[PDB]
Amino acid sequence: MRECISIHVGQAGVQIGNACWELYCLEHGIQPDGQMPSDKTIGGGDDSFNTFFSETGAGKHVPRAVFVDLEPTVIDEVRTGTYRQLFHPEQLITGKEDAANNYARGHYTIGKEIIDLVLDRIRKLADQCTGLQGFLVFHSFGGGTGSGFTSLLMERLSVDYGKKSKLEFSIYPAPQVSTAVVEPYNSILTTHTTLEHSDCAFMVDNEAIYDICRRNLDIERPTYTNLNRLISQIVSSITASLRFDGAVDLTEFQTNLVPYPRIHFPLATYAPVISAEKAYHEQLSVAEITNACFEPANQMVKCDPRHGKYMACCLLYRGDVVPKDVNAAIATIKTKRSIQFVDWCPTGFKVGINYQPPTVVPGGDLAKVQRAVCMLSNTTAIAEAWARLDHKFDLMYAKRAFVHWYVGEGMEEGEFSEAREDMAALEKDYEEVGVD
Amino acid sequence: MYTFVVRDENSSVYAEVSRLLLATGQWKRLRKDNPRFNLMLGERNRLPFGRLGHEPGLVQLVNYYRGADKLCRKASLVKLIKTSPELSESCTWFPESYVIYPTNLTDEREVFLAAYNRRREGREGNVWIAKSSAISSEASELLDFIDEQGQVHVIQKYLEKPLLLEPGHRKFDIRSWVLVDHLYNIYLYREGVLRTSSEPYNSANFQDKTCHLTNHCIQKEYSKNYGRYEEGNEMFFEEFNQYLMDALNTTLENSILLQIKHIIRSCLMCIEPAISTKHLHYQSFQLFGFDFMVDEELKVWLIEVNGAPACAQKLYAELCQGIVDVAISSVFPLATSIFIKLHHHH
Amino acid sequence: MREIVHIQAGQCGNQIGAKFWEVISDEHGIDPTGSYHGDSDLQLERINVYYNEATGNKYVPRAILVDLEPGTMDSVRSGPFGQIFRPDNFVFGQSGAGNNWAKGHYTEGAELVDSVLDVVRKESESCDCLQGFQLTHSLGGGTGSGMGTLLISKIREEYPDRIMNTFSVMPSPKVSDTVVEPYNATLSVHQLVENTDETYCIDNEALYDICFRTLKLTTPTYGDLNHLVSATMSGVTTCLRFPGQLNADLRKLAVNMVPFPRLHFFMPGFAPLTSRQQYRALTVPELTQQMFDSKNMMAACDPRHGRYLTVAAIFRGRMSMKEVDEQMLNVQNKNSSYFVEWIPNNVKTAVCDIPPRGLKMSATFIGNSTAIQELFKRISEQFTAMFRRKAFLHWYTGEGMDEMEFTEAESNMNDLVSEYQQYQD
Amino acid sequence: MEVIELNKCTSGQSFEVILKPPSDPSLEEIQKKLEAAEERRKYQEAELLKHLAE
Ligand SMILES: Nc1nc2c(ncn2[C@@H]2O[C@H](COP(=O)(O)OP(=O)(O)OP(=O)(O)O)[C@@H](O)[C@H]2O)c(=O)[nH]1
Ligand SMILES: Nc1ncnc2c1ncn2[C@@H]1O[C@H](COP(=O)(O)OP(=O)(O)CP(=O)(O)O)[C@@H](O)[C@H]1O
Ligand SMILES: Nc1nc2c(ncn2[C@@H]2O[C@H](COP(=O)(O)OP(=O)(O)O)[C@@H](O)[C@H]2O)c(=O)[nH]1
Ligand SMILES: c1coc(CNc2nc3ccccc3[nH]2)c1
Ligand SMILES: [Ca+2]
Ligand SMILES: [Ca+2]
Ligand SMILES: [Ca+2]
Ligand SMILES: [Mg+2]
Ligand SMILES: [Mg+2]
Ligand SMILES: [Mg+2]
Repeated sequence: MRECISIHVGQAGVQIGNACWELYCLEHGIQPDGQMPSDKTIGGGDDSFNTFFSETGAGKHVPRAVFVDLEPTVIDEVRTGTYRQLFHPEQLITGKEDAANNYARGHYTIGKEIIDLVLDRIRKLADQCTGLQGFLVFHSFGGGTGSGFTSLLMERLSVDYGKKSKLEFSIYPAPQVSTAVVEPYNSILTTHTTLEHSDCAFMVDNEAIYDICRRNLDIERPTYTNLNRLISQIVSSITASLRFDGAVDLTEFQTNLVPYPRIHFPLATYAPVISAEKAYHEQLSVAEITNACFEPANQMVKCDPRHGKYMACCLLYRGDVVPKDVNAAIATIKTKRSIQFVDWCPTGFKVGINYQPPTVVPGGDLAKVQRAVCMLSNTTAIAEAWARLDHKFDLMYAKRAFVHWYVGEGMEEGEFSEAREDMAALEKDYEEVGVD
Repeated sequence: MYTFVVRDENSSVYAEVSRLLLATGQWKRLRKDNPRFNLMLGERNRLPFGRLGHEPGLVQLVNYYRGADKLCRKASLVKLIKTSPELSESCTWFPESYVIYPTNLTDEREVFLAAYNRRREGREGNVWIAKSSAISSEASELLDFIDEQGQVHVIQKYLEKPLLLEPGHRKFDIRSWVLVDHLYNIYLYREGVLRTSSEPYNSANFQDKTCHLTNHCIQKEYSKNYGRYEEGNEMFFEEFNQYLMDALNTTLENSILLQIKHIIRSCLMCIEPAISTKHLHYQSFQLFGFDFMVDEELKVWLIEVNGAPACAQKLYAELCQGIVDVAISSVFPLATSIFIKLHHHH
Repeated sequence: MREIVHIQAGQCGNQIGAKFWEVISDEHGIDPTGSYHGDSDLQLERINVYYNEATGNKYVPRAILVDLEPGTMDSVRSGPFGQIFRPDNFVFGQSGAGNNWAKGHYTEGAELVDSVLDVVRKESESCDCLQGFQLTHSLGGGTGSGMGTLLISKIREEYPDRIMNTFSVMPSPKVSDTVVEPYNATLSVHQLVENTDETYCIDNEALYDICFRTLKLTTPTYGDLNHLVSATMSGVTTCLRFPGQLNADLRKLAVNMVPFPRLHFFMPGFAPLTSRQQYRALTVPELTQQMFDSKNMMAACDPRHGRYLTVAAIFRGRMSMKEVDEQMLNVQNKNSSYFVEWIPNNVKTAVCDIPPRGLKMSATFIGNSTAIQELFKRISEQFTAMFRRKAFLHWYTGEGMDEMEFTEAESNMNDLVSEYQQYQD
Repeated sequence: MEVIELNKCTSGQSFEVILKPPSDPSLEEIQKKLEAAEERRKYQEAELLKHLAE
C-alpha cells in the first residue's frame, strides 16, 4: 500500500479540506472520534482507505493531512469542530497575521519565516509512509497565502521530494463570492511559479459552483458551506479510486490526463446535482447523467468544449452503473454531441465504476442519488479561463495599479511581466494544439 | 436602461442598429473596452467569445454565432457539405466543389482531376472556376493559377447554363438575408435582391469576366452598361416576381423561394448542435447573407454564405428595425413581421 | 486577536472620538462603567479589537486621549461614557496649541509627544497582534492638526509596518474657527499623503449642509455634526467589530481599496439620513439611491465630477442579501461613466446582521473617487490666496518655520491634485 | 466500438472503450530568491527611516 498526503493552504484550502475529510469519514464509516468498526485490523493494515488514513494502537484512524494558514481564525474552527478529535495539534499550523491578499507577502515576507516549519511537519507524516506517492494541495488562486505560500511550498516540495507526484485543487477566483480586486495578480503570479512543479491541477471556478448551487439546489444566496459541500463531492469522486478498490495511483492521473506537461489543467464535470429539498426526482439513467457531462452547466469551469479539442476523457461512475449502459449512452452521445479529439490522440474513454453510490452529508443540500458520474476531460476550451484572467491582469498592470503593495514586500516589478509572458505562452500552447 | 458597445466601426448594418438603439432613449452606448454591457456588436475577426457571460447580473448578447465560419469560409463550407451526413456529398443544390491547397503547402487535387477527366471524356461541359476567401475549361490553367497563390482555394463546377434575364441576355445572383435569434428561430427577410449583370452572357469567352461575375463592385468598375436595365444592377423581389410571371408563367415563391427556404433551413439546422447558445452562459444572434444561383431549369444553387454581409441601400431601414425587434428587443424588451419564420425541430 | 489602538488629539479629535466610543460601546453592549450587558454573543465575538479586558470582566476602550489644553479632555472625563476611559490614557498639557500647526507640530507639541508615545507603546506591548492605529482629529486647528500629524510621523517610525488610518475633518469656509485653517489643513495634508494608509475626509461644510438641507436642522451645532461622524465611524468599522464572511484586517482592507500609494483619501457616506416620517421602513432600493446620492456624502464633492477608483458598501440589518446584490449591481450600470474600467470588479459589498441602534437597516459608503481633488483644490485655493501675500505668516515663522516649508506643502498638495487628475482620464 | 481491459472486483469494475484510433531550482537558489527579496525590503525600509531621521 502507498500513501497520499493532503496539504491544505489558506482559507479556501482549509474549509474545502474540512468538507472533504467530512465526506471521507462518512464514506469509509469513520466516526468523528476516529474509530472505524468495519476495520478489523486494529492498529495497522494496508487497505484501500489506508492511503488516506493512518491507524494508531488505540484504533484511531487519522487523516494524512496538514493544514496551513498564516492566520488562526479559520483553523481554530477545525480545532473545536465536530471532527476535532480526528487530527492532532502537530497537523494544524497557523501564523498570527495573514498575507492581506498579497502574493508577495505570502511567498516572500511571511512564507520565508514559516516554510521550514511546515516542511518539518510534513516530514513527520512522510516518516509514517511505507511508500509515499505524492501530495494533494488544496488552495485558492486569489488568496495571498493560498497563492503566495502554495507556490513556495511547491518549490520546496520538488526539492525534498523529487520523485513524488503533486496534484493541485485550485479555486479559480469569482467576483460573486470575492471582495478582493487583486486576485488576478495573485492567480497569474502563482500559476507561473507553480507550473513546473504541479503534475495535474483541477481548477474549480467559484462562478461555476455558485450557479450550480442557485440553479440545481435553489439557494438564493449560497454560502461557503454550500459551495464546499459540493466541491468535496467532485473531489471525492476524483479521489475515490485512491481510497476504494477501483480503477489506482497518483501516477495514473498525469499519464491518463496530461500528455503535454504544461497543459495539466483538466476540466471536471459532475452530475446529477439534485436538491434534497426536492420532494422526489426521477432517478436519471446512466444515459442521462452521462449525457449531462457535455452540458457546460455541469462543469467546474464555465467554457465551451465544442470549440476546443479533447486530449483525454475519463468517466468515473459511482453507484448502480454497469458497462452495458455506459457504452449504450456513449454511442448515443457521439451521434449527437460535438467532440473533436486531437489527431495525435485516440478518440476514446477510460471508464471506472464504483458500486457504492455517492455519499451525502446528513442535513446537507445534496440529495442522495442512485448513480452519479464525474467526467475528467482535458479540453483546450479551458484556455478561456486563462484568457479571462490574463485580460483583467492586463487592464490593471497597464496602469501599474496595486503594484506598490507587492514591491513593498520585496518582489520586483519584472516578476509581473515575466509571469504574464508565461501566461501568454500558455495561451499560445493551447491554441497551437486546439485550433486549425 | 440597457448598455451596448461597438467593436466594428466598418459595419454598415450595425452602424444603423446602434443608431436605432440610441434613438429609443432606453439604450446607452459605452466605450468599446467597457465590459458592463448587455449587448456587443463585435469585431469580425478574433472576437473574444471566451470573455462573454461572466458578468454577474448582466444578461449578455452578441451579434455573432461562435462557429459559423464553418459555413461562411469557402474552404470551410465545402468541407461541411461533403463531411456532414445531413447534407451528404450527394447534396443536389451545391455545385460539385473541391478543396485545393497550393503546392507550396486533406487536399482533393487527385479527386478533382478524376472527375475532371471523366467530363472531358464524356463530351460534357467542363468549365470550372477557382476562388478563395482571400474561370477556365482547362485543368492545367486552374491548378497553375492556384500554385501562383499561397492560400487555400476551391474549384467548383461553373454553371454553364445560368438563367438569363431579358432584355439583355445577362446573368445574376440572388441575395437573401436570414436572421437567427438566440432561441435559434430562422427568420428569412421577405425582401431579397438580385445583383444582376449589365453585360450579355458570353459562353465562348470566359477571359472577359464582366459577363460572368455578378459582384456589385465588379459591375460598377469594369462593366460599361452599369445601371441600364435596373438601378445599381439590383432588382428586387417585386419586379423579378413580375418578370417571372410574364416570361415563364410562374412565381418567385414557387419557382425559387421554396428552394431557397429549404437551403437556408438545411444549412442552419445542420450546425445547430454546434453553435446553439441554448444552455450557454451568453446568447448569440447573427445575420447571414446567402448568395444563390439560378440555372435555366429554374433550379436554385447555393454559391456561398456571408457571415458579415452588407445590405441593399433601400432595405437598410426595414431590415435593421427588424433586427432590433426580433433579435435585440426579444432579449431586452423596451418600455406584421418582415420575416418568414422557418419552423423546424430543435 | 487583532487589536486596534485608538488615538484622539485636539478639541475636534477628542470630541468626535468621544461620541464614537459612545456609539460602539452601545452596539457592543458596554455601559458607561465598562461592564457587559448585551443579549448576543456577536457583541463579544470581536470585542478585543477596540476594548481591553480588565479584572472582573471589564472592558476598557483602547483609546489614548491627547490634547495640549486640558479644556476638552475634562469634558470627556465628565461626559456620558467618560469614566470608561483608562485614567492613564489622558495625556494633556496646559499651553494649548493656539490653533497653530507649528505649535502643535514643532514647539508646544514637541514637548508632550514623548509622553503620548509612552502610552501607545504600553498599549501595543499588550496587543497579542496589533492590527494598526486609528486617529481622530481636525486639520484646521493646531493640536490634532499640528501634533496629530507629528504623532503619526513618530508612530510610523516605531511601528513602520502597522496600518495607520485616520478620520480627518477638513476645514470649510462655511464652518470656520480661524482664518489660518487653510495653512493648517495644507500642512497636515502633506503629512497624511506620506504616512497614512486610509484617511476618511470629512468636510464640515458637507456635515453642515446635510444637517441643514436634509435633516431640516435650522441651526446645526458641532454636536449635530459629530452625531453623523459617530455613525459613519461606526459604519466603516462594522466589518472589523462584528463577525461575517468578510473577515479582513486593516491591511487586507487597504490593499483592496488603495491602488496607488498616495491616493488613499476616501469620501464616506451614510444612509439613511431622515428628518424628524422618521419611523418609515426603508426598502433596499431606497438605502442604495441615497447612499450613492451626493447629498448623503460627507466630502462636499460631486462624484459625478470624477471617477471612482474603488467602492465599498457595508449594509447592516436583517435584509435580503439576494436583493442586496441585485441593487448594487444596478447602480453601477446606471452610471458606468463614473467608474474606471481598468480596475475589474471595483465595487464590493458586505452584509452584517446587527443594525445601528434604532435603525432597522443602514448603509455605510466608502468611496475612493478622483472627485476628492475638488476638496483639495478648495484648500489649495484658500491657502494661496493668503500665502501669495504672506498673510498671517508671522504666526508661523515666529514659531520657527520658514517660508520654504510653506512653498513645499503648497507644491506637494498641487501634485496630489494632478495625480488625481491623470487617473480621471 | 471496442471494449478492452475489462477489470472487475467486488467494489466495482473498470474498462476502456475506443471509438477510433489515432492519426528545477535547487534549495540553494530558493534560499537566494527569498533572501534577495528580504534584502530589498531592508533597503526600502532603510530609505524610509533615513528620510524620517532627516
Ligand atoms: N470555494 C471556496 N472558495 C473560497 C473559500 N474561502 C475563500 N475562497 C476564495 O478564496 C479567495 C480568497 O483567498 P483566501 O483563501 O480567502 O485567502 P487566504 O488563502 O486565506 O490568504 P490570505 O489573504 O492571507 O488570507 C476568494 O476569491 C474566495 O472566493 C471557500 O471556503 N470555498
Ligand atoms: N460555380 C459557379 N458558377 C457560376 N457562377 C459562379 C460560380 N461561382 C461563383 N460564381 C459567380 O461569382 C459571384 C460570387 O463570387 P463569390 O461569392 O465566390 O465571391 P465573393 O464572396 O467576394 C462575392 P459575395 O461575398 O458578395 O457573394 C456570383 O455573382 C456568381 O455569379
Ligand atoms: N465636526 C466637528 N468639527 C470640529 C469640532 N471641533 C472643532 N472642529 C473643527 O476643527 C477646526 C478647529 O480645530 P480644533 O479642534 O479647535 O484644533 P485643536 O487645537 O487641535 O483642538 C475647525 O475648523 C472646526 O470646524 C467638532 O466637535 N466637530
Ligand atoms: C479603522 C481604521 O480604518 C477602519 C475601517 N477601514 C476600512 N477599510 C475598508 C475597506 C473596504 C471596506 C471597508 C473598510 N473599512 C477602521
Ligand atoms: Ca486496519
Ligand atoms: Ca516534480
Ligand atoms: Ca513650554
Ligand atoms: Mg485568511
Ligand atoms: Mg465572401
Ligand atoms: Mg478651540
